[PDB]
Amino acid sequence: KSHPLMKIVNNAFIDLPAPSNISSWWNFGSLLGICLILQILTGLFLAMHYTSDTTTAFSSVTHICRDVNYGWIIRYMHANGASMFFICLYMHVGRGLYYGSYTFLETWNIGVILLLTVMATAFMGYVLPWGQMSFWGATVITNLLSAIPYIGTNLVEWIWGGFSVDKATLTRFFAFHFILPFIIMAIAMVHLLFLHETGSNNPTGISSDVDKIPFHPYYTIKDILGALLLILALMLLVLFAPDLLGDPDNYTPANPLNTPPHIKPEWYFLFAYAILRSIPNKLGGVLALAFSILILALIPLLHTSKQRSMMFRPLSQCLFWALVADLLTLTWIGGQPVEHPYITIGQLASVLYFLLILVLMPTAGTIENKLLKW
Amino acid sequence: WLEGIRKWYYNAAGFNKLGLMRDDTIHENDDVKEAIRRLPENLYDDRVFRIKRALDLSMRQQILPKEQWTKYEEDKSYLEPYLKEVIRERKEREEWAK
Amino acid sequence: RQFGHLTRVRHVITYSLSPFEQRAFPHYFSKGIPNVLRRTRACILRVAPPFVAFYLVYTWGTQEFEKSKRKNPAAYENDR
Amino acid sequence: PPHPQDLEFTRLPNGLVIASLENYAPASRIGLFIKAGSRYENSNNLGTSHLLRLASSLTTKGASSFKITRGIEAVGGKLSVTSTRENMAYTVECLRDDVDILMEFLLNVTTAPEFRRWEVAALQPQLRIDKAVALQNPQAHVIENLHAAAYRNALANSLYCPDYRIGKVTPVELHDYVQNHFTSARMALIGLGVSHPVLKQVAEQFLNIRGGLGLSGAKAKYHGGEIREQNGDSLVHAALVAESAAIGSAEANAFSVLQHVLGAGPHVKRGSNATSSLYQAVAKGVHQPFDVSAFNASYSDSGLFGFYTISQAASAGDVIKAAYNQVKTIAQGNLSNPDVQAAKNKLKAGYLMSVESSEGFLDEVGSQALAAGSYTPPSTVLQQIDAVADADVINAAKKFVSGRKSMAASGNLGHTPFIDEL
Amino acid sequence: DLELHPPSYPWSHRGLLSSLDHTSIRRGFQVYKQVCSSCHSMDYVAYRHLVGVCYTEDEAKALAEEVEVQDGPNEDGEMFMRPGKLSDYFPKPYPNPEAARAANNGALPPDLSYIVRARHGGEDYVFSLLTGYCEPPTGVSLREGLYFNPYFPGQAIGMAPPIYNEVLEFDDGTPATMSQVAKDVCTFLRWAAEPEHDHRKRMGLKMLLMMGLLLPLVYAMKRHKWSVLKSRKLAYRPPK
Amino acid sequence: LCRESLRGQAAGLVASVSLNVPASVRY
Amino acid sequence: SHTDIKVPDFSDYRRPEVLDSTKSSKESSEARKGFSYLVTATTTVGVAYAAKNVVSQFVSSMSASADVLAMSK
Amino acid sequence: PTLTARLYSLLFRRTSTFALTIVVGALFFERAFDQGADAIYEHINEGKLWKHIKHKYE
Amino acid sequence: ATYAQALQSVPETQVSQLDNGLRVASEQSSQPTCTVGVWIDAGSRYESEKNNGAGYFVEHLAFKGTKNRPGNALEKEVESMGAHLNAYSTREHTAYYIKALSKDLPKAVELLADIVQNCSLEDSQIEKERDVILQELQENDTSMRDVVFNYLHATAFQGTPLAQSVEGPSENVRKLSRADLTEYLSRHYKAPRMVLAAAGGLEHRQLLDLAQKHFSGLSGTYDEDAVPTLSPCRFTGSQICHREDGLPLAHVAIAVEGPGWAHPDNVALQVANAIIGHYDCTYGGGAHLSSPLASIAATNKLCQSFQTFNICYADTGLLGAHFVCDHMSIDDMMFVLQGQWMRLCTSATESEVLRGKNLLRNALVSHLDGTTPVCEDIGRSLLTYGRRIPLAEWESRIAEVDARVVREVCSKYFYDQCPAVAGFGPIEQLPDYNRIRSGMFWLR
Amino acid sequence: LVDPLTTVREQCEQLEKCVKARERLELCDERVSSRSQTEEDCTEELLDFLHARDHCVAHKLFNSL
Ligand code: HEM
Ligand code: HEM
Ligand SMILES: Cc1nc(CO)c(-c2ccc(Oc3cccc(OC(F)(F)F)c3)cc2)c(O)c1Cl
Repeated sequence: KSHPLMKIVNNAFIDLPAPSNISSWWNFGSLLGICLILQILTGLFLAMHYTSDTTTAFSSVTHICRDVNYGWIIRYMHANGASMFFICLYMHVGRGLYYGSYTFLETWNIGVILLLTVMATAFMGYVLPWGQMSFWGATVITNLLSAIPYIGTNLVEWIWGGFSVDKATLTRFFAFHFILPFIIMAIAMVHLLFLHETGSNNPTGISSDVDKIPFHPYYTIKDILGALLLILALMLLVLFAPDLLGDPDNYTPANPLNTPPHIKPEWYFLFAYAILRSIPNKLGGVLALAFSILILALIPLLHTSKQRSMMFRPLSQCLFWALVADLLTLTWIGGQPVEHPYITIGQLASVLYFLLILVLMPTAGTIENKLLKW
Repeated sequence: WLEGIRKWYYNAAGFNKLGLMRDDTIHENDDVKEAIRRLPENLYDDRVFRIKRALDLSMRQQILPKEQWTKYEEDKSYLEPYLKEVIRERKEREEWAK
Repeated sequence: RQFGHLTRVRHVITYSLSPFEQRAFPHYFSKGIPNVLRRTRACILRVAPPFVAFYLVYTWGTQEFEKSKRKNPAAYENDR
Repeated sequence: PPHPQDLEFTRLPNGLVIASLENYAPASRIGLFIKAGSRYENSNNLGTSHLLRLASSLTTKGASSFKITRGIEAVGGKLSVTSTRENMAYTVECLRDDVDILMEFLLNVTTAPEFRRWEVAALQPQLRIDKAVALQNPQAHVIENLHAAAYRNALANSLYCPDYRIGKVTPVELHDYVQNHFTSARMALIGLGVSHPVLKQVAEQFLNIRGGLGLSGAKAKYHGGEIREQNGDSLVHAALVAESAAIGSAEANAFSVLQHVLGAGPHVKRGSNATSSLYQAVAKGVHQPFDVSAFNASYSDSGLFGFYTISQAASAGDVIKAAYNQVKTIAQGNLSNPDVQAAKNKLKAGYLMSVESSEGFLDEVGSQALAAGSYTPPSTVLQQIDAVADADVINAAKKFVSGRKSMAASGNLGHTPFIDEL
Repeated sequence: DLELHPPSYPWSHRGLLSSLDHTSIRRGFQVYKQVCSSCHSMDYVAYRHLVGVCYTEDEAKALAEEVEVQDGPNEDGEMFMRPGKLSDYFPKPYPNPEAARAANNGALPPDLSYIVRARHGGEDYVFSLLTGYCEPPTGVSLREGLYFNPYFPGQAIGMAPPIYNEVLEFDDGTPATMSQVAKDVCTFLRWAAEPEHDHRKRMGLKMLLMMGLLLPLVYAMKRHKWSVLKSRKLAYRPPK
Repeated sequence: LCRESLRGQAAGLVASVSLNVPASVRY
Repeated sequence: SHTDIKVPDFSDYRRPEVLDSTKSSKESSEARKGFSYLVTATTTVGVAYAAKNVVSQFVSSMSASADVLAMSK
Repeated sequence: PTLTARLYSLLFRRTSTFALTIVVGALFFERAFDQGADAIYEHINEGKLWKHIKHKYE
Repeated sequence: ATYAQALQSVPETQVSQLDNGLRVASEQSSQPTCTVGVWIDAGSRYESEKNNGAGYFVEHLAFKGTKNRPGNALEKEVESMGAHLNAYSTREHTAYYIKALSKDLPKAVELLADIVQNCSLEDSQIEKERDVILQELQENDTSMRDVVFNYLHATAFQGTPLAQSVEGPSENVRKLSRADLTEYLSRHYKAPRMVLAAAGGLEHRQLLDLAQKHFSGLSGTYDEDAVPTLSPCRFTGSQICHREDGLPLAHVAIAVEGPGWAHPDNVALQVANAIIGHYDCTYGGGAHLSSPLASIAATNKLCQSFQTFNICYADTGLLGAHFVCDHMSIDDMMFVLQGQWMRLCTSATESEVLRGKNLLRNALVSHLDGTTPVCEDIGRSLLTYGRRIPLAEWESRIAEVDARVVREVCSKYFYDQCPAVAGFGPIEQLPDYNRIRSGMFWLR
Repeated sequence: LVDPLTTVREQCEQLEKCVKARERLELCDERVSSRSQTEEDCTEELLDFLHARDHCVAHKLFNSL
């Protein structure tokens, strides 16, 4: 007839009541999107020429860069896009943590999920080119599962499809890496679906139903401008510093007989790599590394301040930035070889991480109420 | 003394700069929602506007002139007497179902 | 939930002006930069310490990593 | 100025009146007045008038509900329906070049309405609206009550449908009502800005429907008594009247003069009603916002006369009494010739003015064409006003103060008196 | 376990908009073809790739027909040699890593296609290695076939110092010094590792000018739209 | 609806519904 | 009263050309609109250029590579 | 009228013309920008490019 | 005897002038009663910030007796002779008029002159009317139409005189003293800035001699730079949103800048306003209504009432519409309404124009029925147009208006114009101004 | 023919830190070269020198080319 009825499904895109006062920190979800779609579109066009076979896997990427028309652009846009996505992710999560948005429990948890999936995808993505870091990254990272008692050791080989990270793996890793983005895109819609039950939080942490504005034209134009900047940021990397966030070892084809000197996972993982390397025990390291990401699920149970947002919460406010700085620290420490003093600073940073979230920040919130006669 | 520290922290939290009273920033929740419903036309309609102006301020990223700031001495605890009841009724309702 | 069913608001007047009837960037630097500087002022004591702290520990830990990689003490040491 | 024309007049074989002023206006106004008001509703088919009033422009024989609505508006005409307790007045307006189409559309609505069950049923809840729209005016209640307190049979009927009847009105009852009451012996065709020949030609050919009164009205058996609706408004409305005289009798005139002696209504904007007897008699002893005026109803069958009080909460007791004493001491005969001669002027002018604009004129020509037989030029009425002696006035006042009592009150009625407390 | 990091030699293509020197690429190629094509594979480059960078099609084809490359199989199912053509990838020094190791002192000369990107510091490194060769200081002895280069990690490189003064002579007849060679072969290896370099940076500029144009324009529309909200005034008017 | 100006105020009832003109309670 | 309610003064944020509370706006509107719709038009031109450029790139991605063309001869 | 005012009523008033304007203007723009920034780059990197050292080998 | 010819037999209104300036104006019919009044260019546009609310105060006191007839004599003399006396103030006009019997004309004309000239302004009466008006403003405060209209004026003409209410800020009413009122009166009630209009049974020259009799005695000229000049009032695209949820229905008024009493377009604009029309829930038409907006509104119950308007002033006006509706129908009503504006602007159908033309044709003629109408016309015609205008002329002006013209004319004042919007009540649904503004151009 | 480098090196290792490092290259050299069976080397100090030198070297070597 017209296809007229479900365009009026954009009541949650056009005439959606938005808070008047959400800062640029709310701009990030849009951008995470832009990242997802960009990643998918580029990824498709890479998958047009890439080959998952160990014998041709490197050779393909190179053909993409060198001989495929504009291939290099697509390849780098994908590779830095990957980083942009992760920055956007950490910003996006931070936002939630600072403004308490984690009270939107489902939305939040769906997020916690999304994050893990994106991590998962991006991990596999990095193996695909079959470079030194691609291989040993997978061998080092995956192997950790064989810390799980009894079954882990088999589990790992079931993952690998053999006795080492091999062609058997590389081919399936491509298959998953191709699919996951979509599962992520589906989850995303759930993630949204649960948010617009409640509408967005705002910096104050005070219910904004008294003062709503239509998403269009206000938050559309804001988000176009927001995207524009992410585009600038990406294109700067792609066109000026295409290897900035990249490791050089991965420009030498994988070799299972010769391990690189300083094995590290790509930047957005480092902070957890550090936390894993803090603990001496194999499994301890693994479970610590797990908790390090899973504690996002615990966060909502740890809120104690009678105020929703940190805006009016001095103590918390510091401890938060302390957390960010500690994550930066751990990120730097994870980049360095495990030698003095990095191992101690590693220790203290790691213990600080969990001390902040589990012990300190909840107390800060309590005291903060005591101080306001709550 | 504590009453100095409380006085500092009140001013440090700094919702006052937006012309807000403490009970305007309380985390919305069943008890709170109920208390609020119980509020009288005036006490409600005031809260309405304090928040309505505070949000608008927050959107412009500016604050009120030092004079119109909420004063510690004059900060009404308007929502407290209502809420404490709402709570106690629910505590009673649990106690009974025990 | 949408316009009409959001909440109950009583006795408030909102005056506004057409985007074509007003300036896009009013008192931009005139009123901006001071507000910016007050804003920076407000939060900096809360934001910066953690990062300064990072800056000390970073350079300390790096120069320190550099000491330990250099030569040990040398007044006749690998013998005597 | 132009040269005034003879308001023509014919009375066809079957008692159907036709009148036409050819005043050569650009505007043409045509009314068809029918004796089909509330008074002819029985104790069963109540509201059927009120619905019938809203029911104009529902699909007719020759023109569909659409055709009717779009057709008139295509030339910018107007179809109005004007109901008295006694007379329904289907009155059309347009430019003198479209007269025949507005005429046509009018005759379909009156002589050939179909009243299709699905239209009639879908129009019903309009009654609900149009009623509550009219009952905004606290007067409407008081007046609707007043008649139902005063009379019993015919004029006791409300102009608006009773609540219980809203929705219950059947398409057969409209067929019946129309067939029984839209008859040659109860109809007057009035034309303003149209020649007599065509108004004849149209009425002879297309209005000649069986002219024997299908029902007849009752004789309005006066009861008298009080209705009081306690409803807590800021003010209190209360009307108190008595059995007056019918229209067409020189005794009505007496009440018409007696009215303007007591209270007419505002003549000067913002004024303190200085000349108004009632207002001035209640402009004493009560230091309040208040209002009072002389109510004077006059039908062909009967008539009501008294006063209407819009007083304070607790001032009701005072206003209604004080206004009454003032009428009493007129029945006792405290009435100087200047007071009669002012009132005669107020009525004499007040009349001449009310027929000034074509809208009233037509209603008066129709009114006379139905209630009496012929048109009676202003001069004769103005003369009849002068024919009223100073006796007839004080005798009308006497007939009030002595006559049987009717009262209708609504508001907060805690300090409002009853007929026996008066 | 101690390491010397390269200095910041300022290349003609160093800066954010600065392109490669195609002359120096042209020279640098000859340095590969003469000095290293005998131990260092450059598997990902073919003669055609040179056309329109540092050589004409004719020059490039002439550079191809210079070399015998294998082909086949023919009618009899036998592989046979033929002269190279534009579409041939640079000839390899060995058949395999094992032959490569065994023909050196168990040290395999790494492929040079991506070497500039495969090592920290890049050309600044490669130059510094190539030219930085020196004497082992009192205390350091070495294995035979190992040479001391302070820029290499571990300082014991398996590579015979590959360039000295006048190791070849250039077509344009530039001073065939050592350091003038290293520079040119680095400027080439850079291109080899990143053929897009020049175009990438040209796009960069266009992106810059474009963002420069748009990013205010859009912000302006944002503020044009938001004005209505940023200017507004609220008025509380409760009665009694 | 607002209240004050009452000086011989109520009309002296005619009900009048119509097509165009909004329904009036004259008198 | 509702007539005590007087509109606040926007002469702080107003466009110069409509500052005179005794001069008709109808002149300046012509230019005022044009000016702002210009920003949009240009933004759109730049955007169009931009898009045009990355589209055709991604498209070109799919035509025969210099690799395939090498043999085309 | 000023350039903005005339531009409005001539090109921005009718949404048909507005788009056409954007089209024409984008067409004219593209070449101008391309050609310009190209020449700016080619100057910035003067002498270094194959188009600058081409003539020497023909 | 056609409508074309019917316009011919209309008495051509007669107009004379006095040496002292006062214009005399009259339309003669054989009407036994007649209307006669004084019309004056004075009011809340001529008022200023400090003296706002005075024209109203004078209009109040004017009937509380003069010097020649003290107390309530002026009232009694008019009450007792049968005739009616009325008055009104607006933002641009002031009128004091009497409906009388023809024979009373000479007695009538005299009283008006007394009311205008020899007004008492009793110092005890001022304190009596002060209490009146103060309560008169409380009434308006619960009459949403008035409130929203005053708002519309306020935010449409913000910072100018026109933005001012005729009643004035409650402050002023409580602090206006005789000095202000008398000065206003003397400075504004000038004989060249006045008209004496009459219609019905009377011969022109009878009035003129009565004006020479009683009005020659009025202030007949003016001093040099005291009788003021009118500043054009700047129309500002803006919004005023009184959000009061407690109220049962939402009122909204939206309008673009009109042309002014001056402009010839005011015909084609009226013809256009007629096409979109007007409606309320008691109309018989319902779905079958000719105005798409009306029929939509009716079938869907979008509103319980809406009316288009062209309020006119000297060099500017308000051209738009008002609706009253349920707290959930505002957006839709707005959308249908703007939709109609745009559809008119871009594609007015030919016949639907002819529908307007006739509606207006009817409007003006059936408007000028009585004396009270025609006197009021003649009184104002001279105060605005400078003449009175023939129905046969208005007819000529209308008969020229066709689709192309309606389009050009609507497109002139609507298409891509910033409107002024006043909203009062449960208006949480009322669209954002950025959105409403987008309802004025192409289509989404 | 002689190398632009082999000049700019001589010209560079003039500067105070070069000679200062080279000095301790001999000062640590006594340390090691004079003793019997010790396993130290002056690599570190050679690199200490070479760095200080080549920083300079790089600063201008390229002007010759
Ligand atoms: C979901 C978000 C995505 C992320 C975070 C992501 C991440 C990555 C990363 C980090 C790489 C390595 C890039 C490199 O070093 O060159 C990569 C490679 C690749 N990705 Fe993705 N990817 C995403 C989506 C997709 C999608 C949807 C597809 C296919 C439809 C895809 C196909 C590929 C292919 C073929 C490669 C190999 C080419 C190469 O080496 O660059 N990716 N991905
Ligand atoms: C695929 C990655 C992600 C996408 C595409 C995504 C998308 C979105 C979008 C579009 C919004 C609304 C705009 C905004 O308010 O920022 C949103 C809100 C939110 N997301 Fe995400 N999200 C992602 C990851 C996450 C993660 C990792 C978390 C937490 C673990 C999370 C938690 C939230 C929360 C709490 C909100 C609402 C907070 C608020 O309204 O202020 N999301 N998400
Ligand atoms: C508060 C707030 N809310 C929402 C949605 O409720 C959005 C928002 C706006 C536009 C959006 O459009 C998109 C575009 C691409 C992907 C997308 O997602 C996905 F992946 F499809 F689920 C959403 C998605 C979300 C926003 O930008 C802000 Cl600031």
